[PDB]
Amino acid sequence: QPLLDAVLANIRSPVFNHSLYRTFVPAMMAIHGPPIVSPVVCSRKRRFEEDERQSIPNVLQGEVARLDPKFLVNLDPSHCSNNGTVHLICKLDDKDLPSVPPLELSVPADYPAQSPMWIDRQWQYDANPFLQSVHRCMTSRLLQLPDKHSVTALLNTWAQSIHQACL
Amino acid sequence: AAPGAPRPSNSTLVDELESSFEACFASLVSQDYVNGTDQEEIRTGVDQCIQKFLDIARQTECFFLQKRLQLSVQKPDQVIKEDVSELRSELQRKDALVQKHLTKLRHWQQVLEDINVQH
Amino acid sequence: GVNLEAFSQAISAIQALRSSVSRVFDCLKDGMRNKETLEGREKAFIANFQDNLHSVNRDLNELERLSNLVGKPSENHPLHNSGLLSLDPYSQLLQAYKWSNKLQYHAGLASGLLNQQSLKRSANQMTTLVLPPQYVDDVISRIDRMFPEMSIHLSRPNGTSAMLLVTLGKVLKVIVVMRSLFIDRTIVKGYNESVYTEDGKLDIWSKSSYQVFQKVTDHATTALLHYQLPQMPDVVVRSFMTWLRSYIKLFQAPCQRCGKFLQDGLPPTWRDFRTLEA
Amino acid sequence: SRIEDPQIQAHWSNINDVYESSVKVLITSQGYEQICKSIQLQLNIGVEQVRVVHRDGRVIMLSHQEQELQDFLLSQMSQHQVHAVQQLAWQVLSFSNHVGLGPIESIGNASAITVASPSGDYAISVRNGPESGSKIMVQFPRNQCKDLPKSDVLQDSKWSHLRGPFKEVQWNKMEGRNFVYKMELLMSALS
Amino acid sequence: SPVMALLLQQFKDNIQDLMSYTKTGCAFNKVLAHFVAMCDTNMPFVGLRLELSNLEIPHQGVQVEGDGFNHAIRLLKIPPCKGISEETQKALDRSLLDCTFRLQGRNNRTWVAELVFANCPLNGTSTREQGPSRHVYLTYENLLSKVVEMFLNDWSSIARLYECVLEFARSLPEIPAHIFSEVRVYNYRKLILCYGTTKGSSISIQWNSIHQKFHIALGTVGPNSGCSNCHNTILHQLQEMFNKTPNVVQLLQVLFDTQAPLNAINKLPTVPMLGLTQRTNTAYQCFSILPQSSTHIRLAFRNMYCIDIYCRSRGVVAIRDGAYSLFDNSKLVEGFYPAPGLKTFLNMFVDSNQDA
Amino acid sequence: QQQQDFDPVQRYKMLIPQLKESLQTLMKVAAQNLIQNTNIDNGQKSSDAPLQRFDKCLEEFYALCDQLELCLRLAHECLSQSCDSAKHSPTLVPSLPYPQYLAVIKAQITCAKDIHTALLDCANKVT
Amino acid sequence: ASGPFGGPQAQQAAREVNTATLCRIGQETVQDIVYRTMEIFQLLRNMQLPNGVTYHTGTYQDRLTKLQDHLRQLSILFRKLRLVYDKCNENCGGMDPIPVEQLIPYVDEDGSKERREIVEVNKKLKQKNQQLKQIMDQLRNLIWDINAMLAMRN
Repeated sequence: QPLLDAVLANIRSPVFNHSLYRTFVPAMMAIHGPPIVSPVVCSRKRRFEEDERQSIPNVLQGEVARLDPKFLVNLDPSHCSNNGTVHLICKLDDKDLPSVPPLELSVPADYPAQSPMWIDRQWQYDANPFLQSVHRCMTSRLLQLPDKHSVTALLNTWAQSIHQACL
Repeated sequence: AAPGAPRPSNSTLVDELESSFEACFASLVSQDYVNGTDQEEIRTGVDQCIQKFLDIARQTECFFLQKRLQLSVQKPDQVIKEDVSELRSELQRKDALVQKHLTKLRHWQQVLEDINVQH
Repeated sequence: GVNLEAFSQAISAIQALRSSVSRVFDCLKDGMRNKETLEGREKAFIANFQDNLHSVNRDLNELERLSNLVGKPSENHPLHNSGLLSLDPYSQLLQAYKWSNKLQYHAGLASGLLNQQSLKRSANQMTTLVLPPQYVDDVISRIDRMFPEMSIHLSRPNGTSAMLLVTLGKVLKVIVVMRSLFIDRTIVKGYNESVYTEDGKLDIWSKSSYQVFQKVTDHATTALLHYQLPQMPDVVVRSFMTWLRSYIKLFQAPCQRCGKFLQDGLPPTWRDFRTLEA
Repeated sequence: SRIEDPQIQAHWSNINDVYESSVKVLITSQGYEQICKSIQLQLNIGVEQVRVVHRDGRVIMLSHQEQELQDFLLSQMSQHQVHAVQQLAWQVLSFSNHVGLGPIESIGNASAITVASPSGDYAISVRNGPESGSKIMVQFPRNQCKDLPKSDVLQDSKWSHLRGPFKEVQWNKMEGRNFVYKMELLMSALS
Repeated sequence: SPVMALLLQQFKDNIQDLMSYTKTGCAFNKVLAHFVAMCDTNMPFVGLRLELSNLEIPHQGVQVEGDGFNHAIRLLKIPPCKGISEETQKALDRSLLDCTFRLQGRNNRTWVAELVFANCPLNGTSTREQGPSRHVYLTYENLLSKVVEMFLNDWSSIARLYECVLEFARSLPEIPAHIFSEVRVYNYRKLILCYGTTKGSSISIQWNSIHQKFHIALGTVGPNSGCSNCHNTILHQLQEMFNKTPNVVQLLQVLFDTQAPLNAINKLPTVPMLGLTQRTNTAYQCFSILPQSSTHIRLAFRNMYCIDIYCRSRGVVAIRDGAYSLFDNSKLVEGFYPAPGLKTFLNMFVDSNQDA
Repeated sequence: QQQQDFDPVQRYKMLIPQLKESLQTLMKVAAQNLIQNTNIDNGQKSSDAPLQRFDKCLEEFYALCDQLELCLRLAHECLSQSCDSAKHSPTLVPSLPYPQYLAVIKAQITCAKDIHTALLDCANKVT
Repeated sequence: ASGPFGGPQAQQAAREVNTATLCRIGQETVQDIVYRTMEIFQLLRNMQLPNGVTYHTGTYQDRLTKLQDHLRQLSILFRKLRLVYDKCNENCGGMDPIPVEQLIPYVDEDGSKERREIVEVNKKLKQKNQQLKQIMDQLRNLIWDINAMLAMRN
């Protein structure tokens, strides 16, 4: 309701905003006269050092390192060493038959990435009928994945398909 | 200090219990005037002191259990003798309870042996 | 009444009434450091101004206040002052008056935090948990009857064990036949279906109802088997009575509609709601 | 049914009617009293079978010599005791579900119970059931002997925080007098 | 609303029989329960996905190590907070460590979240000192399975507290002398008490989503402290002071400065009325402590002649009349009678003898 | 000496409009001084109106706020004292004689002192 | 040395042997100390006003005195807390480090790589339980004794 002060106070929009001092700080100094507002040691230091220098944003490695020991992740020759830094080679070690590792090449951390591309698809998959059926179930389940997430969904679905291979 | 890695402290796990127990009664035990106005303020302190008290209590518990485990895996004969004595005491207590129940039943039958008045 | 404590909050209210205006002028103590995004900073000023409306709310706070005044002004407190100079060296007592309160208040927290117990063991450290005297039963009965509008009766025609019946606003009386100290093996019925005053010839059992209170009876049995604290049987029976009191209405029906089943009740969490869901 | 396994206490009524009566029976885990989380009450029936209520009015009907639900109650009581001792000494959450994941196909008349408790920088897990792996226990630290450092040695600031390897505990030949001594292995956190 | 979407018997129907033969070892009932069991723990989690399908990273269906026997739902790249994020976000990400969700309660309706962080600067001792952040627990229990709101609220809270902690990194000249005392280790709320030759003046710091401001509560820990020894009488006001700036060092300094004066002023009885009124049948107290500012207090006596003594210096204080108001003899304050006798000489008699 | 019937309720109620109008006046004079200085720095000889120096008005606003605050604190002290006296003291205000009341008060004070001494001895034995 | 300095023990002797009994007694002592803390808090909780309506100075005057005893009790417990604490650190005989970290593999099943008195006591206890259950059975069956006969019982 008492808005008469509002617009007249808002009048002082332009650059020459210094007179406010002479309007308030004396009266303020009457009631509030504190010399001790921030007497403790204080200094501004913007930055010291900032860079990953080892990989993509930490979140991906930090999450994948939390996976089971059943998976064994490593890196191929570094063709995307700095920016991409994602082409994973995994070895399923469990109570199941082993197989060929996948590709798993991802995109920036937004993760619209169906990472595996099966560089060794044709000849490694034409070997035996069993592993061919494994690949068929793999791609069939991958198609079912709505907005798959390379971080966990890929390896989990691959393990599930490998465990489905026993019919 | 907080950010420092080294922990410069010692002499705990014994005096710590008495210290914690005595200290957080300060709200009560104090030779000082008590301002007759306070509410929802003394709570957080006693919550904290029960917290730390149960914490150091759990610490002592774990220490005692670890010592017991070490001595057991070191000197199993002691634990064997302890279990033997415990079983002996349990058997003695069972026999005592049995004798008490027997005496009770004996008394009960003896008092009403002639419950019937006459014929 | 106890509405005086509300004034305490009002205290804090007027405290803001000061701070607010300070927060105003402090906001006017300096201008735009570097907006670089928008001019809402000035609006920020008005934002603080908005909090001044709170002050008006304080005036509104008095509408709910001022319920009624109590007779005998000064509440017998300064009667000691009416004494001669001999009585004035006595304020100490008044201090203790608060102190004792703090004591209770302290326990009010302490006992509360005592809820998280640490008794790793409760035996092999000693007895006769069953109450010997056949007088503590009458004590518990009187303690329960001290509660208002809830009548309790007992006859115990079976023997040493305890037998009692309780009635409420409805005819949903509850018959509890338990041991010397703690409540167990009870049953409930409704509308003279038990009639445990002179049922047939005496306070009969009859183990029956028309498939409505059976669930309530089972839940009460569960509550009895669950609230069996190791000690303090009076606390146990008081908790049981408080639990029983929660059915005096049977009106509300949250987290569902009033059509799920015959009825709805399972309040071990001090609040009843739709049954068959927990 | 249980010798080294959790025993069972018996307490019958002191006043029994003409036909009906009831019996109070609690688990009563050995050497402890703060584990009273399963005290089931049943009432006998003449023509029909006994009705029973553990905690939530779970009445079921049955026959003369078919009461194997008792074993399920024992498994649930074991889980609840793990929960209680975790509350004693670092108290993990209440994710002790009565089912989950179908570990070993859970044979034994619907027997299913599994809980877990990470105290400090460790992680414990337990599972029980009717002879379907009754004694199931797993415990594993963070900094282990064998692992996959290949993809992780590249990242600096070695992370002794996460917990990757299962490393089952094999709760056999351990000094457990009544299986309620898991607190001893729990005690192996920091001293 | 009965949907008409596909059902397909998405589970092992009907090869589930062969799942029974997949075991290592009188009734086959063992299978049936499984179904009515698995739903009881499966269907909730996917629902949570639909709620987490709106913020970021709905990575659902993960299973922690298998032997854990619990459907795992981790979090990945927690979204930024609407608060100070310009530079604090980098610290938050550099500190973001493993984190996940698990069911809780009676497994029906309760959620629990577990978090850890990187090296915590505020991490002192007496809390099982460990390099990495030990544990951060969050519990929630809704009614119609909206937990994401309270989750993000707590996240913003701990974020602001972490910003405060990171700003705390410095070296004060003489205050840290009063061994170190920061044993109230940050779990998700930072407390401090390092006064009175020991632990004392326990402060409180947290964010309640009820409003934007913080919470501050004086403590009463310390054996050699007073009956209350707290700072409640001014605490409220002091709280808005910290609302001015998150510089905890300012709170520390101002508290260390005002401790002794308010400790002295609280010694006198204020609450009791000291018997009947000195003049008539009316009601009057004997002293009225007044928190009208951050450090200036004007104690009253019999609702009149209220001198104004306060502290602003490093080791000294100042007293002045409370009826002049920057006005020698122009007007009054429309209240208590002014200038009782002579207070200036009474003060200077025992104010400073050695000072010259 | 005030003689305000010692009743704080109607006093605070009748004093609220004073706070309201004083806030109104201070905002008004602040806006006046603002338009004055904003015509001073860049305008011309236009602001010729001697208003209040804004010091006395604001300070007396603080002072009336102070008086109402102390009155409310006195009211709270009075009600709290009435409450605890009712809660832990019987009603005998001329059915017990005043000497009996004084003796009861002294006995309770002695019991509280005994409790305090017991707790102090406990704390001592602990340390 | 560590001996019976007023500890509420059942049968323990507290001698140079049986350090297991010492550790268990210390654990029981600290547990009972926490329990006594909770108990005395519960007692001081309902510290009603001394100036009772009916009772002038009769009831509470006794109760508080009793509380003092309780205090004394916990007092001596603290003393006991020291007596055991030395003994725990005194019997440092055999494998002082004793790494529990290494012990955890030892309590595992595998890694893919004297008891005469005990058995005697076990057999004795088993026979005792057998005769105990035999004595039970009779009164166990005859326990009801009125259940079938409630038709005319009172």
